[PDB]
Amino acid sequence: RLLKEVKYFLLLRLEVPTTAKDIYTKAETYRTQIVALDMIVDNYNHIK
Amino acid sequence: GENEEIIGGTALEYNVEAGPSKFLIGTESGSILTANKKLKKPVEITTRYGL
Repeated sequence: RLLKEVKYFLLLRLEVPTTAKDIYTKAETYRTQIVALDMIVDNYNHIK
Repeated sequence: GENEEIIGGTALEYNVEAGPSKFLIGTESGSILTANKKLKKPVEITTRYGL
């Protein structure tokens, strides 16, 4: 919800959070890594 | 220009009489864009209804 919150603040401009930029730049990398991670995670479950 | 912000496509409209050329797309910011698909350049965003 924080990751989504940062994007809508940039859209309205007004103001922005302090040191939450670093979380939002990598944000995209987390959303590839979480999916990528998932991939394996699932397989483990249905493997167990 | 240079300012490129990615804004969520909230609504899409498509009709026979308009044809397979035009796709009328609404956004989160409030604007409405039009994407004419081409066999030439993979896609083009022609008109900007309410910039």
